[PDB]
Amino acid sequence: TVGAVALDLDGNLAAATSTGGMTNKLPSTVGSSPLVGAGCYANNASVAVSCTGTGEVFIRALAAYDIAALMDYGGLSLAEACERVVMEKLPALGGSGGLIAIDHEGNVALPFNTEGMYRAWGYAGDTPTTGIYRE
Amino acid sequence: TVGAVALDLDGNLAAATSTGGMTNKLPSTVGSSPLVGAGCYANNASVAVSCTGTGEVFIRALAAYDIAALMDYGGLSLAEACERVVMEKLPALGGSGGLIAIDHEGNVALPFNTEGMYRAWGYAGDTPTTGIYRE
Amino acid sequence: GKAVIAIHGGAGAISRAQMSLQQELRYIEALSAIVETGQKMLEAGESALDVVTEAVRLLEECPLFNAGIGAVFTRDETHELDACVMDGNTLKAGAVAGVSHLRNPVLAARLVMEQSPHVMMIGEGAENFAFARGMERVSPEIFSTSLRYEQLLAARKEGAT
Amino acid sequence: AVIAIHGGAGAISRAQMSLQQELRYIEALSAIVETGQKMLEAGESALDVVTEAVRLLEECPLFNAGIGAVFTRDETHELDACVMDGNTLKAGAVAGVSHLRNPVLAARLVMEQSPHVMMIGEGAENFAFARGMERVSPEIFSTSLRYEQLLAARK
Ligand SMILES: [Cl-]
Ligand SMILES: [Cl-]
Ligand code: NA
Ligand code: NA
Repeated sequence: TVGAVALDLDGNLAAATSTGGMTNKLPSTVGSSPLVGAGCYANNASVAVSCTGTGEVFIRALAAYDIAALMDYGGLSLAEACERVVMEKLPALGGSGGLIAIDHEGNVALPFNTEGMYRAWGYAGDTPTTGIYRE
Repeated sequence: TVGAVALDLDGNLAAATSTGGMTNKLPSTVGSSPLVGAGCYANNASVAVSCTGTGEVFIRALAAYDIAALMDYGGLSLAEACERVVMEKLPALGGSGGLIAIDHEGNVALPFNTEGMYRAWGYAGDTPTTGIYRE
Repeated sequence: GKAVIAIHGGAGAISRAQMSLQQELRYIEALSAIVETGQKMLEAGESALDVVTEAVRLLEECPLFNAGIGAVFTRDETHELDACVMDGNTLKAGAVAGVSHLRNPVLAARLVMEQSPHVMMIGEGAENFAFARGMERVSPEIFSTSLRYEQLLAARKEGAT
Repeated sequence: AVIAIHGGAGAISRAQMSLQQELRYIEALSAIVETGQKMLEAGESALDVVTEAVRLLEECPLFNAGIGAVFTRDETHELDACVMDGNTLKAGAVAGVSHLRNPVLAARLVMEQSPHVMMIGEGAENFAFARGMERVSPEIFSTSLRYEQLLAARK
């Protein structure tokens, strides 16, 4: 799985997620990647999310939308919402993985409960950050 | 589209949704019915929801899950949550249709913004209520 | 909290001007018979999950409603069926989309939920998974009704002969 | 204005990689976020930025999307993509496609040119081909690294 989220100079949020699924997966199975609210969600009023990891869990937990709902209705911050989904609710369903989230106020979060997540972020006109391992 | 939601004597919620889609649809197209959080959701903490209506909109609005999130996180009552999603947010997106929702306390709501919705409900050991038209 | 079921057979443009009482009563009869089956299962202590599965299988069977038998027609004059089931207890779910050869999609959805590590399968692969587990292959023709066919003709122009 | 990207999460071991192997990933990630930061800086849309960044991650054989897609239990490739526009709340998706080089581009097409959010399999492909997208063999996604991972997952 691969993913991009962005906030543009106009205040637009957008998200995209693409994958070839899981190594050795049963053909005609569908993980979170092509499912709005599971592996991809964007809303200018809330957040843009791309997800990666156990698809059945990301679907069952509606991970991408749940970030948006925890913030919009729960009054969690992005950081709080990403912690609660990735570190608590995915494992509780037997799930592992991570996501990338940007809210409408430009906050960025790249949580994962896995050994690594190939990841990168950067503000416009500024030096990008890259990561593979934890921290 | 057809649907069923239930609360059992053990306090368990469940939801199911089935459809043949829209007349003259392009083959290999998918609406809300098979999508967790769009046309089907159930959570013991919140609600069971089956949806029927404009597939494209039910997905974009995550209608089924949005009922659950408004209640779980927003502390809206089922009635409040169903009014908000079906009478406000779907129409704002050009979503016409309705859903059937039962919460963990045995409240039932069968909202629709359409002319009709073929519908029925009833408590165990009690006489069913049936409906087609508004009210 | 009182054990309870709700069902729907779809929402949209239903007009009283369109129907006689005897035509409306076919729908009311079908809806009462399905909720009644579900209320009795609940009353007996059957699970919410088994109850919504049986109710949606009954709605699929009933040619009045657009699921299983009495599914609308595609632009290609066949039927493409989709279903989801979710257990509020385990938060497990099963779904099939784009299936033409399974009599009861919500039953195939149950199979995916209960008998795979998956939530969703699509098209021929969904069907093959289902057939590998005892589910019977059917011709799409079984879903076809005069009412839904006439609605297809009403929604289009005919191609030149 | 800000972009993040991922190239997937899971069981990566430091013991399993040389620094030179890890540097190909860091180089690939920096080059794609850089492309996106510049697009944003230049006033490109969030939507065209996530579309281009995910099309680049698809092109890069290091990531499990497009070129370098993992193999199914049947030694085939089956690709899935979604795009969502937070401005309109419009969304588009393809699942189970084998003959489209850049699924996120087919997802975009469905979002813009379909009444539906989601299409599947050959129908999704045919929708894309009907609108100028070129047909490719699934063989183009196949890499030595992902094939060896299939045999190891089996073994
Ligand atoms: Cl690192
Ligand atoms: Cl009525
Ligand atoms: Na039926
Ligand atoms: Na790639």
